[PDB]
Amino acid sequence: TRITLPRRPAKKIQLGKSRPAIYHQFNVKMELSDGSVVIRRSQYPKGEIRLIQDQRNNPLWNPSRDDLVVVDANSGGSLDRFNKRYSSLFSTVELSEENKKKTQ
Amino acid sequence: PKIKVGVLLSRIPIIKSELNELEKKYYEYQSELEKRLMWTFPAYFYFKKGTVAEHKFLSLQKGPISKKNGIWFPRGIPDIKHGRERSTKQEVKLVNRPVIPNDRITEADRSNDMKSLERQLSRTLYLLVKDKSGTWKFPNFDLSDESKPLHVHAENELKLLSGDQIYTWSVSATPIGVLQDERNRTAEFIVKSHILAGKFDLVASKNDAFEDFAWLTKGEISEYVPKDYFNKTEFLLADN
Amino acid sequence: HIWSDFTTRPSSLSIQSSKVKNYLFQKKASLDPPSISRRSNRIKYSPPEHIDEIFRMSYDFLEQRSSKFYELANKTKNPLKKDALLIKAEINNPEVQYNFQFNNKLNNVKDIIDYDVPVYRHLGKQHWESYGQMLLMQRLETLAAIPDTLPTLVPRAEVNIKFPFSTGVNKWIEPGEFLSSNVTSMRPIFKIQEYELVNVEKQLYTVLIVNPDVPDLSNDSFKTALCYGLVNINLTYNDNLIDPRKFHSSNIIADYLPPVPEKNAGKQRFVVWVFRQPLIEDKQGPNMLEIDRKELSRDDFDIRQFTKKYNLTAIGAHIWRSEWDAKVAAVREKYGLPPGRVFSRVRR
Amino acid sequence: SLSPLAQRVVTQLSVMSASRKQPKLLKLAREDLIKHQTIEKCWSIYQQQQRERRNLQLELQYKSIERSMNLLQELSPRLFEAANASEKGKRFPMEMKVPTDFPPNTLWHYNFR
Amino acid sequence: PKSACSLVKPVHHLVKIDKSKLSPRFPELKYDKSDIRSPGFKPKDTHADRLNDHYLNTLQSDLLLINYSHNAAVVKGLKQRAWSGDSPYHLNRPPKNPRGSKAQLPDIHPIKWSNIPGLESVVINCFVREARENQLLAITAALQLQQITGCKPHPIFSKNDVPTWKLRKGHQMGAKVELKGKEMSQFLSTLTEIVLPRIREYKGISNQSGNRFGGISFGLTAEDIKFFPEIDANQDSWPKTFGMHININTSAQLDYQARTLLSGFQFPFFGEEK
RNA sequence: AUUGAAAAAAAUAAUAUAUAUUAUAUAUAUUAAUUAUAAAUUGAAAUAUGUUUAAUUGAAUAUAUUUUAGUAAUAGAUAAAAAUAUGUACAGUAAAAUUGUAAGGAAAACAAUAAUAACUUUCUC
Repeated sequence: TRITLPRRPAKKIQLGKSRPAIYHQFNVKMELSDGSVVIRRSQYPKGEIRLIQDQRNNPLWNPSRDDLVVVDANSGGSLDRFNKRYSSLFSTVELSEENKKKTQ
Repeated sequence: PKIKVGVLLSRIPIIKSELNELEKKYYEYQSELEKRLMWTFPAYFYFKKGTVAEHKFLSLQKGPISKKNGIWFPRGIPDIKHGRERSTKQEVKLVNRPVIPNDRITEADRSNDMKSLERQLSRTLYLLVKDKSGTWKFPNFDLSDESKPLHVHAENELKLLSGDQIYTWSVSATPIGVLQDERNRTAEFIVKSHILAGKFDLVASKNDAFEDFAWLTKGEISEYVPKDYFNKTEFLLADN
Repeated sequence: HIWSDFTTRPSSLSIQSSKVKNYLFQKKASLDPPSISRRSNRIKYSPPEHIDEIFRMSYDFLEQRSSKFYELANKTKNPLKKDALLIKAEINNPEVQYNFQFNNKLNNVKDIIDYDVPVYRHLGKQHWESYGQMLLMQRLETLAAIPDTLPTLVPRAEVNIKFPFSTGVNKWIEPGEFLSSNVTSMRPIFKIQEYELVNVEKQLYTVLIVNPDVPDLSNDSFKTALCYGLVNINLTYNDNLIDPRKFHSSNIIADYLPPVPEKNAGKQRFVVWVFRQPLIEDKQGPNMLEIDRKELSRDDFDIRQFTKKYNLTAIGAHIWRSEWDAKVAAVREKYGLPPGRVFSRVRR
Repeated sequence: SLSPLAQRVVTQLSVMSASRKQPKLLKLAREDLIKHQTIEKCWSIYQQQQRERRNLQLELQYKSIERSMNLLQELSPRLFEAANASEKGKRFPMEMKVPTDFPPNTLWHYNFR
Repeated sequence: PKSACSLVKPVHHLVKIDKSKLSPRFPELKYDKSDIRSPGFKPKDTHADRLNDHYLNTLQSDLLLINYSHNAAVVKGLKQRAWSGDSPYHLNRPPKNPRGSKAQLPDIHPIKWSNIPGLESVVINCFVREARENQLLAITAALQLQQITGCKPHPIFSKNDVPTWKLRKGHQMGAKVELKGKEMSQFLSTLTEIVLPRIREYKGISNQSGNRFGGISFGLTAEDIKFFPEIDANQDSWPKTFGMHININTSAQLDYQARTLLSGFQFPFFGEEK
């Protein structure tokens, strides 16, 4: 009951014709969070990428960084909808109003 | 013999090392050889049929010449499989603002500023400091207490010399070498440290030691350090 | 440019063809390859890209290194060290490679491959060590030629044989090959190619051919018979084809007798052995030695005692085999020998 | 005929495979063959020379360490024990990072913590 | 066959022999793999490697200074123990097994210039257990390893038989790839640069992990592989993704040397050491 | 041989032709191919013939012809999971146990686990 595609007669790679596998790759530039760019040899066909979050903006990798901007995936939620739909009620002064319930 | 602690700071390179002329041309030769043996690009997988991006890529590319009966070809009958001639390399032409890499030559390079930590991004900078005289050398700090390890003594004394404006790492408590002098009966121990943030900024106004500093590399260490001092430390530096 | 000058370096360290040199040293991709002759094939051929610029710098890199080695070679005095330094200086010359890999190494011409130059001597040694020596020793081993005749062999000189007079067809004999009685009926020649630095104005060689398979019905065993023997043969790195030109009747200690096997006497192995005479110093000219023809059995011949008595060092060998055929009788009468004996087909 | 998953996987296997996806063998002229050999020979020598230079530097560095240790031990054993202490859990500061092809927008920082 | 008795005849010469070079068959295996004339030829030094350079520039001398122990000596490993000679039964007795182990352990040499902890290989193990039913999914593993690592993946087939797990012997389930040289360097760099700094609860590699004599291993979950550039670009064509095992082999004699070494390549550690 | 560049050759081996010998050798010429093999209204590419725009010529443009797409694993003389269990030639060494690794645990897959005296070559002080 296993899903297995039937195997065809394997072609004979006789001795001496064993060519290496050289997969098509592109000299692709990787743009980090900062202006740092590293050239990476990749198969996917497009030359530049931006990394929204990377080692640059990770506290674990930069313990000494006092200022560290943080950005996460933008699919929907706070940064997307909670902000534009609630663009009047403002502040962390306001966070001190709901600071504690003063309950044991 | 009094013990004297010296500290050599190193600024690790921020960018990849530059390549020699032989390295540049040899690599180019190999890359072209690899492109000659390069495989066909499987565009039929990444670019699905009917996708607008797929059809944009097709127009973005230039097709190969196909074999055709009754027409002579000087360079040979075309051999195309999966839409690519098999007798030569294949060229695949590829906010979303374009990636503009930053220049590898900074302002400090053109201005020839010596105090800055960006004068040579791809090299290793060493903090060389001048004495009362014109003799430039690594900072030598004298201790008498002996209640602290030598590498810690250099670290704490360095921070108070820079006004707590530096962040240095102590690689190891093992001194790198000895610079013994017989005239003053002084034994000098060098400790390897790495600068992480901040600058030196000498602020000691008591004139206890040092007047000028620099962030030279090995090539420039040679021209400013005296030959005798240089000879006993040539091996403790990084070429690149 | 040490490699460019020819004030003292031999001319052999160069490409004789001008067109080849011009392309190999071309400054721009404007000359078509010489090797590919048909213009149609010339058009089809496509050189790899960015191969000229890197080659020029690679040439310079080696050029400087060769110059340093030559300077070092100038200040030394030991001939063995001097030869090693020279080989080390020029082994990387593209011209030397082109001259060697691409032209005959056996029948080398003095213009391209000169075996007086240490570099071509070294390259020839390595080449012979790759295939020829490896094949020879396997033939001598699996055919039990070594222990039967000599305790061992440590090759130092390629040996090749031929029978140009018998039939008139040119073919270098592969070791251990099977030869008819007609082919080996007249005489062998030798090409004792040396590769080790040796004083070729003083050193002398001997050549013996032995057949340790002749039946000995007295002891129900075999006995070794000397086939052909030459002594006091001079040689030269580039002219070392031993033939009736290069030796006289004084050198022949045993005139050649054809391989003449008997019917059902089994295969017979003829092992060529090439030694070198002792080199005694404190004397001018070669050390001619008078062989003692008195004993020289040539019918029951003991090579081991022969070598020990005259202090010969073996440097190369060759082997061929022979069985009975119809031509043996004709060979016997041609050489005026008694008719061969006929044996049984079974061992009992 | 065949399930869509099999069609997709066959395509993925096709990207793996080498069938009708490789060019003709690289054929070089006799003289370009010698050209290539000398290129590689230089590169081999060049890499060996760089490696030997690094090894020789490390030879001297170790020589310097031990002479420093020997002198520190004879003069002031109090510091020597601290110097000879193990570094089993030593870790490089994570602020140090491998060089990047091109520099960042901010080359350096003058503030810490 | 008349007999089954292997006995090689001794030879009478010292020259090393190799029947491959003097057999006319296979004229193309005679050429070395690196040789241009071989059909197996593949360029090696296409471009410079930044990670390797970093190790040779900065971390090389640093590690020598770190690990150096003054006048340290070789610590012999647990070897086989010989039989003390006190009975006539020890003449042909095989030696005893090591003290606490059934396998011999290697010696630990002091760190010097010649031996400085450094990388040597990285192996990716991927065992899709779900392939027991759908074999077609094992192919997706090879593609995933191919796209990410960039090298040809060698497939992984079953070896044991556990009925409790519906495990059958002799079926393909995963792929593995051996990485060395520059390609391994790129993988290690892109792992710490991109994939690692994208897990919400990531703390680092456990200090308890690692073979006693060099070698450190960790594992990436199914969702972590989506962070690779070559899957993030084509999420449409990657409906199913699944984890793998990573093993970094190094020249470190002991583990703690390796951990210090790998830390130089931007690897964090969180647990407590042994 | 014609086809953009302005007398030749001196290796092994392959192919084509020829001929010397009771010798599977020699002479000349040149360095092919090396992952393929029928069957596609439909996808892609190409040349030729016209048109429209934009001499030539760029793009689009209709037709004719052809080529790519049948997308399928071994790329290593492969080496302890499965299939060819008798011949020959070449080559290699298993197994347990231990330490680790996302699901993974006692039991799935991967990695590591005895010593370099002497010799050859290369680089180097």
